[PDB]
Amino acid sequence: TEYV
Amino acid sequence: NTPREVTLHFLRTAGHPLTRWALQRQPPSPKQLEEEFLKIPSNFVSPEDLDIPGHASKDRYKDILPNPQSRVCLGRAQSQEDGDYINANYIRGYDGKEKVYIATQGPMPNTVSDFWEMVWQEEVSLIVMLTQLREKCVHYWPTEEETYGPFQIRIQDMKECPEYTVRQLTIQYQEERRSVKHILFSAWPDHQTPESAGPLLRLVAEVEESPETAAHPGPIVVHSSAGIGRTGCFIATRIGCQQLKARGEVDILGIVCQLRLDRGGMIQTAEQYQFLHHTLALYAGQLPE
Repeated sequence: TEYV
Repeated sequence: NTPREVTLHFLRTAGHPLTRWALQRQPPSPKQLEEEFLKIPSNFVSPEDLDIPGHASKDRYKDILPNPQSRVCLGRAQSQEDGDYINANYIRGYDGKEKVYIATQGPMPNTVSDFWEMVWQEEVSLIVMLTQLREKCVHYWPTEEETYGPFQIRIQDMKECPEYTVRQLTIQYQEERRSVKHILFSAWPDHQTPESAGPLLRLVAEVEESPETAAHPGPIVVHSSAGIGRTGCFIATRIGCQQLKARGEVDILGIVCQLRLDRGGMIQTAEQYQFLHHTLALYAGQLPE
């Protein structure tokens, strides 16, 4: 998913 | 120079060695440290850079991938799985010494057997877990006893310090039993820093005081949910303390550069970079004499  | 070669040249050659006096008494300013941090290339790999069919399902974050040249390859101890993929990288330590750490993401339910396989195969005797208690990431260790693929794990001892929990585990595979020490450090929110550096230095002393318990020295596993920010900060702290103790100076920029060559994105924030300086200045003031 998004961590940045 | 490709963009890629400019990146590699920077990470191999950047440096800002600081005497311990300069670190403690005359440090670069906050604006200088931020400017210096923002100059450092991430060295992230793109999904296109990785040709490992099926790896996506074993990544917590599709943008955070292990650099191919330093990735940990699983052997064939799992009769259920056919690949060698785990989101983890070998990390150089003090003076460039190979495989001192493995940085990895927090295991997902489907990579727990992979994680323990890595622990087994790499003869890991110490795991450092950095988290904010807040849970979602799955508990990959048992409350008393669990089996994960071919591995049986048993809690031998568990003690509470104010900063962390130390678990002494046994891992079994066939007729063979090994000891693994597990430390869970719990007040470190992702993308941020702890409130103070005291507990963190205690964690570091705890790591340093840990006996080797494997047939052969193995990497220390360090993880946090993505395995780059807090993971990177912990390892940089440890190396930085080692430089200060052995040499009375430290090159923090060079440490972060060396970490990025081993795994993209290590230390994710300028605030985390600044706190690294603070923690090392604290370590310097705690040194005997």
